[PDB]
Amino acid sequence: RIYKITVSEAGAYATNKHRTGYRAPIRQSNYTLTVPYDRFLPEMIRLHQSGAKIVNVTSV
Amino acid sequence: SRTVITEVIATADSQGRFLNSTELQAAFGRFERAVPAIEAARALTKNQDALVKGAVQAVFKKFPYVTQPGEKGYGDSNQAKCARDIGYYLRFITYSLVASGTGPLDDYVIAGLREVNRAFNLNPLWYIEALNYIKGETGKLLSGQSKTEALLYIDHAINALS
Amino acid sequence: SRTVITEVIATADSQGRFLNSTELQAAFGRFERAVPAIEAARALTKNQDALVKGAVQAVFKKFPYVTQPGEKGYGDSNQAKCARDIGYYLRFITYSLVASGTGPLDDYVIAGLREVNRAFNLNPLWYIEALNYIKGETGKLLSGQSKTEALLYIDHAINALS
Amino acid sequence: SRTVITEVIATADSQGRFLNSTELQAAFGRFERAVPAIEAARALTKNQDALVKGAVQAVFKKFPYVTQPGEKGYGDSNQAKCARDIGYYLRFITYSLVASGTGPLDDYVIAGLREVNRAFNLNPLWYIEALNYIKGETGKLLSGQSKTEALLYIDHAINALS
Amino acid sequence: SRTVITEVIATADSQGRFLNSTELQAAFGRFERAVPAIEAARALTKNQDALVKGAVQAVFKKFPYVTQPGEKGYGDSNQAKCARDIGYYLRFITYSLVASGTGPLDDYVIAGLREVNRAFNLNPLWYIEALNYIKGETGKLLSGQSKTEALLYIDHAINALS
Amino acid sequence: SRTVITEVIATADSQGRFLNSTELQAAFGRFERAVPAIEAARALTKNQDALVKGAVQAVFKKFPYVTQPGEKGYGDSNQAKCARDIGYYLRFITYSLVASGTGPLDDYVIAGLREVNRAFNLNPLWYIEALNYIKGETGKLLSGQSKTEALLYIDHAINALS
Amino acid sequence: ATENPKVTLRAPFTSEEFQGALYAIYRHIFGNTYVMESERPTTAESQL
Amino acid sequence: MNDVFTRAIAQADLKGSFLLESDLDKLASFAKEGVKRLDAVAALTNNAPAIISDAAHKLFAEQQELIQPGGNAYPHRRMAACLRDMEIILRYVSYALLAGDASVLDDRCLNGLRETYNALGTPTQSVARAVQLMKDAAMVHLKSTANVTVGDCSSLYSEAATYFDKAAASIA
Amino acid sequence: MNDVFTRAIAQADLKGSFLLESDLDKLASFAKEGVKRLDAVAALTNNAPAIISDAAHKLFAEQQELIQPGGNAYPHRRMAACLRDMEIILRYVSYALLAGDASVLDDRCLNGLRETYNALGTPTQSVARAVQLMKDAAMVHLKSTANVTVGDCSSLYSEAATYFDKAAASIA
Amino acid sequence: MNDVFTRAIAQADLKGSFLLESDLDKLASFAKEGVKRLDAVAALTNNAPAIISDAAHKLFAEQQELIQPGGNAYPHRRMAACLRDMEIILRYVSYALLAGDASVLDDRCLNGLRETYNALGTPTQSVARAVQLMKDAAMVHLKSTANVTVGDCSSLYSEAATYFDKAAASIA
Amino acid sequence: MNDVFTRAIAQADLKGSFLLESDLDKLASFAKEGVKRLDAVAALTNNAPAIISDAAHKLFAEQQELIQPGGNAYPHRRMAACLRDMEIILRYVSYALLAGDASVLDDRCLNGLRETYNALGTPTQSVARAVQLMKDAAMVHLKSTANVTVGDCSSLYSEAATYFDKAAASIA
Ligand SMILES: CCC1=C(C)/C(=C/C2=NC(=C\c3[nH]c(/C=C4\NC(=O)[C@H](C)[C@H]4CC)c(C)c3CCC(=O)O)/C(CCC(=O)O)=C2C)NC1=O
Ligand SMILES: CCC1=C(C)/C(=C/C2=NC(=C\c3[nH]c(/C=C4\NC(=O)[C@H](C)[C@H]4CC)c(C)c3CCC(=O)O)/C(CCC(=O)O)=C2C)NC1=O
Ligand SMILES: CCC1=C(C)/C(=C/C2=NC(=C\c3[nH]c(/C=C4\NC(=O)[C@H](C)[C@H]4CC)c(C)c3CCC(=O)O)/C(CCC(=O)O)=C2C)NC1=O
Ligand SMILES: CCC1=C(C)/C(=C/C2=NC(=C\c3[nH]c(/C=C4\NC(=O)[C@H](C)[C@H]4CC)c(C)c3CCC(=O)O)/C(CCC(=O)O)=C2C)NC1=O
Ligand SMILES: CCC1=C(C)/C(=C/C2=NC(=C\c3[nH]c(/C=C4\NC(=O)[C@H](C)[C@H]4CC)c(C)c3CCC(=O)O)/C(CCC(=O)O)=C2C)NC1=O
Ligand SMILES: CCC1=C(C)/C(=C/C2=NC(=C\c3[nH]c(/C=C4\NC(=O)[C@H](C)[C@H]4CC)c(C)c3CCC(=O)O)/C(CCC(=O)O)=C2C)NC1=O
Ligand SMILES: CCC1=C(C)/C(=C/C2=NC(=C\c3[nH]c(/C=C4\NC(=O)[C@H](C)[C@H]4CC)c(C)c3CCC(=O)O)/C(CCC(=O)O)=C2C)NC1=O
Ligand SMILES: CCC1=C(C)/C(=C/C2=NC(=C\c3[nH]c(/C=C4\NC(=O)[C@H](C)[C@H]4CC)c(C)c3CCC(=O)O)/C(CCC(=O)O)=C2C)NC1=O
Ligand SMILES: CCC1=C(C)/C(=C/C2=NC(=C\c3[nH]c(/C=C4\NC(=O)[C@H](C)[C@H]4CC)c(C)c3CCC(=O)O)/C(CCC(=O)O)=C2C)NC1=O
Ligand SMILES: CCC1=C(C)/C(=C/C2=NC(=C\c3[nH]c(/C=C4\NC(=O)[C@H](C)[C@H]4CC)c(C)c3CCC(=O)O)/C(CCC(=O)O)=C2C)NC1=O
Repeated sequence: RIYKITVSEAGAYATNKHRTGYRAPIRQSNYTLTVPYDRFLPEMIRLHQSGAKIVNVTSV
Repeated sequence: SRTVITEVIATADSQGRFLNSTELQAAFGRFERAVPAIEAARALTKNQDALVKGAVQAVFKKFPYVTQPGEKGYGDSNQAKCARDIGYYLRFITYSLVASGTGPLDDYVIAGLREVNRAFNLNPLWYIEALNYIKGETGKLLSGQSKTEALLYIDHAINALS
Repeated sequence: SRTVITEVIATADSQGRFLNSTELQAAFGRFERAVPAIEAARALTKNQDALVKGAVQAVFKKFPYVTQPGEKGYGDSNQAKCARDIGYYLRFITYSLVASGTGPLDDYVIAGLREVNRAFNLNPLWYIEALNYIKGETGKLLSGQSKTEALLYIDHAINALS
Repeated sequence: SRTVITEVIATADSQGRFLNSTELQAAFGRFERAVPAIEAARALTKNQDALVKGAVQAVFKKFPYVTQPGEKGYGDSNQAKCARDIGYYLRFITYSLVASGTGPLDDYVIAGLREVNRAFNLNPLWYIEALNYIKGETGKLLSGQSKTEALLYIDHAINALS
Repeated sequence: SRTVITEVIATADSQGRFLNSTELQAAFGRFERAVPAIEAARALTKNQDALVKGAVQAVFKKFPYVTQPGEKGYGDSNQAKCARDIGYYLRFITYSLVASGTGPLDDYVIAGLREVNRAFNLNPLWYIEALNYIKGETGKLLSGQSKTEALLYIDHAINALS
Repeated sequence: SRTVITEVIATADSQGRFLNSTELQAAFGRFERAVPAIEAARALTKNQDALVKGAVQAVFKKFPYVTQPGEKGYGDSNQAKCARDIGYYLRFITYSLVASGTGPLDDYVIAGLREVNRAFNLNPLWYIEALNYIKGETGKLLSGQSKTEALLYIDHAINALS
Repeated sequence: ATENPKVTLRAPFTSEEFQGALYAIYRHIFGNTYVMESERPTTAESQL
Repeated sequence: MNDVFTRAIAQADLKGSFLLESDLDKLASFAKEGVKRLDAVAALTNNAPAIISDAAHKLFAEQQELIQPGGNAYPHRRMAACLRDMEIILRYVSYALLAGDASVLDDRCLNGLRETYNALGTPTQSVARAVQLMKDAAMVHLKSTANVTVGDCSSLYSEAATYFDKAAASIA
Repeated sequence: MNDVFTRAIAQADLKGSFLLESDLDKLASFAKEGVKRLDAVAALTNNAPAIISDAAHKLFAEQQELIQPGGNAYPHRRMAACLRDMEIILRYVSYALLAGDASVLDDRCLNGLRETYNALGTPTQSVARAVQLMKDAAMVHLKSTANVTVGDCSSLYSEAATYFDKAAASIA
Repeated sequence: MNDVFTRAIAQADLKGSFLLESDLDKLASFAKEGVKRLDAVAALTNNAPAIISDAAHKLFAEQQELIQPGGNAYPHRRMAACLRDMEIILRYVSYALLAGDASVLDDRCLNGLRETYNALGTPTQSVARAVQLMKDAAMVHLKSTANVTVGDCSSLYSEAATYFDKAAASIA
Repeated sequence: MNDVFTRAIAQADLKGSFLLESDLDKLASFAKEGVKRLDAVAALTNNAPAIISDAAHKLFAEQQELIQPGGNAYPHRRMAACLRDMEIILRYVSYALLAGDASVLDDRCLNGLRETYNALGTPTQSVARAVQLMKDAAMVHLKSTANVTVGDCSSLYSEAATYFDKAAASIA
């Protein structure tokens, strides 16, 4: 099954970008990621390590 | 903020395992040396006003031209902002001492420092001289390993400015 | 460098296509604006000595605190290096005018600018003042489109400094 | 769409920088070339009907078998479709002339062209010959630089088809 | 090429595993279908010259204009190239029948078909007509499952050409 | 759930193409090999009770120590769990037989096997001996190709355990 | 290293950015090897 | 994704029991009819350009508004996207036909196609009409008695019609 | 993106007929004042750091709650983000000035900037005031007749103020 | 990747000629013995853990120096790598046996394996000995008469020995 | 990748000198004839399919061994790659004619091309022949006096010939 994750980039991520920098272009904070079930755990834990805060995870 | 306990947790989480003896050793090492860092923090927090004023005067002495009409030193609000800036630097030094990590300094001064200084045309050498005075004073305000803690943090800030 | 012809060709290549109308019109604009640009380069090259010595003197006037012993500007070697640096900036500005793109300025001055200045503790405001003087003198040496071209490249360098 | 100005702005935004000498020179080339291009668009808009009629008849002379019953060009509906398609091409050529960019032709004709013609079995050589006829009467209709602009846009269309 | 045994081994290899029951069942179906497939390949190899000549004649009947002077089918060299091409398609259909897959067709005809046909202005509809004739005639020959095996590959070629 | 048909569909979908000769022959082989696998499924479903009880007894014979107290085999609850587990294995092997694919086993037993056996301390040699028992029984309950199907799926399950 | 720009494609984009981005993607990911038209993934770029 | 055999296994596992003889003999009968299914799938595949061309020809006969300026199939780009979508839906219908269940069609072709078309401005009614015309052409090509042995496959015809109608109903 | 020429072409294509003489005349006038437009864009570009610094100084003197600890721009990183946001807004405004179309500013930035500022906790009226101060600072440089030939550019000032106030109202 | 069929086809295409009748009869043979080939491949697949275990026991009984400290199979990391390499080589041998051509082994498994092993420090002679031991173990299972109809499989035994020998010679 | 201006600039930089008067004069001459250069680039770009078609036809008429089974352009794949190569070399020659410096060819078009051709087994002699044929076909369109003002464009013809020759010499 596919799971759509609406992640809001917040101050926890902004601090990390302020320290490490922007090796990639700056982007809006709110975007949605679509994952399979196999990938849902790694992608979600990765978003946590990046400091991003998920808003809603919807199944499809 | 990159406290050593925080870095322990982050590394263990990144490698996805529990806390093995390796980072327990580091957490212990922090927990023992918390005492010198905390006493250095208390000593700094007591003598804060004298340190701020002496840093300001050292800045004006090393850079006499700044205070003259037409540039940054002139204007009483500018000396007020100078005192406030050395106060901020000292405050985050105390934070980094009490937290046993450069985290407070990193995320409250160093992060975004160069762009701010460039945009407001503030010379980092002013603050380097102020922190040099603070280091000279804390060389005698503290003794023992607390002095080493304070000097490491003050010089981390100094190297950040340069 | 990032001149009009080269960026045209590079973007055409990165998309695997020939040169279309857009690119050819950009190149035509470049070949037309060559005339004012080459004229500005001639004017500045003929007058490089007066321009550079005046810029050095303007810097020493707006920064009196530099010439005295104990800091950067004191000594024949340091002032010679001042004149050499401003000669570099003016050379690369004339190169930009000849090439009709900031490519020479970017590659030779702007890339690595802040790190080099920080390493050698060279205040960008010095070179901003020198370039402001050169801008003022080109206001008098040049007229029409030549002045606009020269000022455009000088302002590009100044914005890169600040 | 792909204009000179849009290429300017996208190249500037992609590198996160302002518009500068090379980009303003490209825009100046666009503004200089606007006069022949707007003139050619005007002259082509006047004579759209004669151009389209001639192009359709040109195709019919060049590919006589197409008009044969059981083929594509047989029937008034198919010939009306032919005239509509040649009118489409001519209109997008005029748009491209006005915009000083092949963005209109690209977006509205070229993108998807091969697959659509493959699906409907539309021989590109028909449209190539029709555009050849239009190119022929552009020489008579237009002279100067408007002539060259119109011819280069028509050649862009023909290169896309071929 | 991509024949049944090869997709079998390829999937096992990419997944880093031995061949399981599914893989061997696909292989077993392949080894059954080898009998009518090689029978069809034998029949097509035997009757190649008549099939090629008939397909060329069918092309010239469907598109008579091709043989007019100045057209792609004018002359003896052009029509010899026609015969060579139809022989090519027949050869690769027999290869695909033998190998039980579209690997030979995919690798020696379809890969690069559109670009080549566009560069030399070869109409795919000619090859559609030739392959339609080969289909009609292999209907007369090749009773049974051999017919279905042949038509599968003829249709793969035709679907590629469209 | 990977089967012959599922791999057929997955490949053609990943490539973005219609199902063609190759995977149609693969599906044909699967359909032909369905009937012996189907009636082997009949056979194992019919005799499920005797096979489960015999496999349990074979395990408790090859590992007598598990029976005595302080081990995993002591208790009626543990015994019922043994019978339940062997029944699960048999049910999923019949599912693989009817599905003509290893997908049911991979999805319902093999995935997560080692982790939970380590977590619940379930020695894989117990189930390996049970599956070897069932292998001995299907050696006699089935004849012909169905014997081979049952043996392949059982020993695939064994290899997954070993 | 220096001359070719970094190709970035956000979700809102126009036609030329999309076409150039796909050219760069295919010229990088697939080696520098030619990818014939029968190999181009159409559903994948529709999803993109 | 899922199959008819895997559908039956899913029901068996949720029930928690073995496969019953009724479902199992149904699966055996499906296995025998699998050859008719192979002919149906090959009939769909060998004629995909013809089905698509006929469907699009009559679709743009009925609805001029799509191909006039301002239509949703107007520029070559949108027309190409249209024909690509026709190709995609037919391909997934053939997959569903071969599998025996309409699982793959929904799970891959039709998860979010409706709101995609809504956001893009594509009239879902015309898409469903195109899928219906595709069903008509595909049924024409499935009935062919030439080049295949004669028999009854009305089960296949019904199942394929249901797949086409399910895709069209998911569109709009 | 979209330009004024591109906008006119789009409108003509929606009705599917050639650009009218009035449209061609307006676009010819636009190309005639293109030189003045280039000067205005160069004026915005060549003094962009000065514009940012003046706007920031006036804003922070106006609103000290951002400077003081606990404010939305207190630490160095939040100050740097403040300056970077002002800079990027100015850059997009100059893009709109050069193109003559507000699409380059409206498309990528202003649509999601609302949600971004709401999520981060920034005071939106503060950012709108920052953009207004940027406009006020930039008008002086746009007016500066030194080094350019004396002429009238009231249309350019009106359009630039339009872009500035539009971005400020969007973020507001 | 090539099998016997694609190899014959490539050879014929090199001279631009159809497949001769001799080649067709050879391929029809290969297809007819395809079922015996499938049983050989299944024997290799299903008995793989036993093959590798027996090979490992023999090899590390002959060659103690591998499993001593300082040997190339000493820690669990290196011993796991040893067993992994053995299973991978056996896997590719079975792939080649099903294919009837040895090209998959040469292209994938043995492409630069000798240089890899020389680089890592592995005794390629010991790897070749392990492959020979795996061949000896595999022939036992290949010759298993149980669970299969009796028949002649001498050619398949020779072919499997040929692929094992190819692997052993290429490695060392 | 340089143009003539950047090449002059690089030499002047190495000397540490401003550009001499004569250098500026040669550069003003180059830019003053830039219109003819743009016309020649347009002639190369606009007729590129014709150039490649004619070169290809002549090359495969001369060298039939390329298109015989076993030749280097035999199947469709190799022929398509060959035509792409001609397309690419013509593209880069047009880039060099626009810039006026042949640095783009050796930096990009001919960077590792000879090694590529050697490793693939491509006959470099036939590639150089193809480039010469393209040069001949291109000269026809460069001298085409229709639609352009009559003038002396011999420097452009010689420069383009040298670019084609530099290619065909770097491959060969
Ligand atoms: C918590 C982290 C933090 C720091 C460190 C900080 C420093 C700081 N001081 C400032 C003002 C200033 N700061 C100075 C400092 C000078 N005064 C002179 O007496 C000395 C030579 C010299 C000090 C050694 C001056 C002259 C100004 C006014 C000019 C300006 O920057 O706008 C500004 C510009 C905006 C403002 O007024 O706040 C910053 C960012 N702000 C922060 O939020
Ligand atoms: C905006 C850009 C655009 C173009 C250019 C365009 C061309 C175009 N012409 C078409 C039909 C057609 N067009 C022709 C034209 C032929 N008639 C013969 O007399 C001539 C030899 C020849 C023209 C030179 C014909 C015969 C058809 C019918 C094809 C069919 O029924 O399948 C179609 C198929 C859909 C339809 O119109 O019903 C397209 C897409 N469509 C576009 O959206
Ligand atoms: C920087 C610009 C650039 C160039 C120049 C370039 C050349 C180039 N040509 C190639 C292949 C080729 N090139 C040719 C062309 C030759 N064979 C014919 O006989 C002709 C005589 C002759 C051409 C006139 C052929 C046939 C191949 C395919 C080789 C093969 O498939 O074995 C390849 C290998 C790509 C692949 O097959 O995946 C490259 C990289 N690539 C680039 O990115
Ligand atoms: C996962 C499988 C998959 C599906 C199902 C798929 C369909 C699909 N069609 C699309 C667009 C489209 N689809 C159509 C076709 C419709 N409009 C016409 O009027 C017809 C009536 C009708 C077709 C019969 C058109 C014209 C567009 C372009 C919309 C636009 O860009 O404005 C899009 C949006 C992206 C794009 O513009 O290409 C998707 C995702 N893509 C996939 O990867
Ligand atoms: C390689 C892919 C492949 C194909 C193409 C294939 C066709 C195929 N069709 C068959 C029979 C059949 N095929 C059909 C289906 C047809 N009957 C018509 O009325 C319908 C229009 C149509 C359904 C779409 C029927 C009804 C049979 C008879 C079943 C029997 O033989 O008992 C058979 C078995 C008997 C034989 O033909 O020798 C095969 C192998 N099998 C394959 O593995
Ligand atoms: C498309 C172009 C684009 C824009 C416009 C954009 C705005 C933007 N501003 C941000 C944060 C911010 N933005 C501001 C600026 C505002 N806050 C107030 O203090 C000021 C008065 C005012 C400036 C005028 C500040 C202070 C932050 C830091 C918030 C935080 O770190 O918690 C962020 C979060 C990322 C980060 O902090 O690293 C984004 C994405 N991003 C983009 O990609
Ligand atoms: C290298 C990049 C580049 C720049 C910078 C450029 C600017 C430029 N400004 C010009 C004059 C001008 N510039 C302006 C604009 C000014 N007039 C008022 O003082 C305003 C305050 C101010 C606008 C902000 C005007 C009105 C003209 C005269 C145009 C006319 O009415 O004919 C001209 C025409 C000079 C002539 O041929 O006589 C150019 C080409 N062109 C370029 O290719
Ligand atoms: C699911 C995967 C799958 C398998 C495993 C499979 C095996 C398979 N083995 C077969 C017979 C056979 N198998 C063998 C091989 C044996 N001869 C010697 O005893 C050797 C020890 C041994 C080789 C390992 C032989 C000789 C036959 C009889 C075929 C003949 O005599 O022509 C047959 C033909 C029908 C039969 O006689 O039962 C099949 C289908 N088919 C499949 O679809
Ligand atoms: C192995 C796969 C393969 C194929 C299929 C293939 C086809 C092929 N045919 C060609 C020439 C040709 N082929 C034809 C075929 C036409 N003759 C007419 O009588 C008919 C209407 C029609 C055939 C039905 C023609 C006219 C040419 C000459 C085209 C030209 O000279 O430009 C060419 C161009 C190079 C040459 O051979 O001279 C190719 C690539 N080449 C391959 O390597
Ligand atoms: C949109 C891109 C663009 C192009 C392509 C372009 C071409 C262009 N060709 C021109 C005339 C010319 N074009 C040529 C070149 C031709 N003479 C023939 O004999 C040769 C076959 C051939 C090359 C030697 C010459 C010699 C002139 C006149 C001399 C000159 O303008 O300096 C001119 C000058 C107008 C004039 O003074 O009459 C331009 C600007 N301009 C553009 O903005």
